[PDB]
Amino acid sequence: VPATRILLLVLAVIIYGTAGFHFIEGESWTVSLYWTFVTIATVGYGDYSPHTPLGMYFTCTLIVLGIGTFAVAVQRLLEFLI
Amino acid sequence: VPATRILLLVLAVIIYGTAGFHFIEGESWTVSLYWTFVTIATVGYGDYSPHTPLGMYFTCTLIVLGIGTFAVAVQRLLEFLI
Amino acid sequence: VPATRILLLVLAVIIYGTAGFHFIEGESWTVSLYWTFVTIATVGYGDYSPHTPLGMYFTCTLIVLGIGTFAVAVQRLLEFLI
Amino acid sequence: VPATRILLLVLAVIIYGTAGFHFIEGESWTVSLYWTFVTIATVGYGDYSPHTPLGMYFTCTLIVLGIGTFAVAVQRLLEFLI
Ligand SMILES: [K+]
Ligand SMILES: [K+]
Ligand SMILES: [K+]
Ligand SMILES: [K+]
Repeated sequence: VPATRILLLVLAVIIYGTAGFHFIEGESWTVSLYWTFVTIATVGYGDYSPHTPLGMYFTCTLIVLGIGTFAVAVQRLLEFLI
Repeated sequence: VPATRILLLVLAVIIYGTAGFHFIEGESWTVSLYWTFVTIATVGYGDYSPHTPLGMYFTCTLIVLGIGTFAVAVQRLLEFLI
Repeated sequence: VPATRILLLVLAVIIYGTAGFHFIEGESWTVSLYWTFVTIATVGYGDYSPHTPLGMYFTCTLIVLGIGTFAVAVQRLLEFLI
Repeated sequence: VPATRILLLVLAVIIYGTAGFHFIEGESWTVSLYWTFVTIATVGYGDYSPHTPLGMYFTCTLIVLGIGTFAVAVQRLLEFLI
C-alpha cells in the first residue's frame, strides 16, 4: 500500500476519532484530537476517557479501526525519516 | 491461519474478558466489554481495573491470551478494509 | 530462538519486575506481579506506578528489558495455542 | 539500519521528549525522562500527562516521532541480549 494512501487513511481515522469524542463526550476539539492520538497510539493515559455508553461503544470502534492504521503509518514514517 | 478463524478466536477472547470482569469485579456488561477492548488493545486507560486479587490474576491471563490474538485480528482486518 | 528459551526469558523478566517493584515501591507480591504484567504488556493502567526516583529508574529498565521479551513470548504462545 | 544508528535515534527522541516535557509542563528532569519512556514505550500510566494545549500538541509529536523509533530499538536490543 502506497505511503501517501496510508497517510490519508490515518488522517481519516484522526478526524473520525476527534469529531466523535468531541460530540459524544463533549471535550474541546484540541482535547479530542489529543485523546484520539493517545488512544490510537495505544498510549491511553486515561486523563481523558468516555463516560457514556455511546462513548464507550465509539471508543471500541476507534480502537479497532485506528490502532492498526496508526501502527502502519508510523512504520512508513520511519522509512521516510530514516 | 484463516481470517474467519482469527475472528472467532478474538470473539472468544472478548466473551472471556467481558464475562470474567463482570463476575469478578462486578461492573456492568457494557463497562466490562469496554474494559476488555481497552485491555486487549493494550490501551489501558485505567478508568476501570481489577481491585481484587482474583481480578488481578484474571487480568494477567486475559493479557497473555488476548493481546496477541487482538494484534493478529486487527492486522487481518486491515487487509479486508484496504 | 527456541520457544522454551523465550519462556525462561520472560519468566526471568517477570521475577525481576515483581521483586523490584515490591522492594522499591513497597507493594504486595501479588500487586507487584500484576503491575509487572500490566507494564511489560504495555497495558499500564496506572492504578499502580512508581512514586520514587529509584522506582522510576527501575521502571524504565523494566520497560526496556521486558517489553520486547513479552512481545516475542506472546507471539510464540499464539503458535502453540493455534 | 545499523543498530548503533538506531541507538542514537532513540537517544535523540529521549532528549527531545525529556526537555520538552520539562519546559512545557514544568516537571523535574527525572520525572520528564520517566514520562518520556512511559510514553514512547506506549505504557502511558497517566500518573503524568500534559495539562496545557502546547503540551498536548508536543505529546502528539513525541508519540508520532518516538513510538516507532522505540519499537525498532527494543527489537535490536533483543538480538544483542539474545
Ligand atoms: K493509564
Ligand atoms: K497503554
Ligand atoms: K495506559
Ligand atoms: K500500549
